[PDB]
Amino acid sequence: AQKTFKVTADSGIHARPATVLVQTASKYDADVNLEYNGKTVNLKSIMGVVSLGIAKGAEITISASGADENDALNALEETMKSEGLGE
Repeated sequence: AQKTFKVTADSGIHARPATVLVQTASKYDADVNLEYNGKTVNLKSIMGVVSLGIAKGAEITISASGADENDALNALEETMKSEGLGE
């Protein structure tokens, strides 16, 4: 269970988008983590994503590993298409 998302947001993946994601994966008990700059941070880490400082024109690798790992990856996906944080 995992999917590569494209980062094309203007602000990037800072705290604002890190709070929208931590809320989605939060409902899922699966351990979904994002990948950026060779650093895998837990999707439930708003302060940990700030250290990455993602911006527009970048790539990220997500991977759900737990019980409903498949339900979590598609959950954050529809959230990225609702506002337009990545595809």
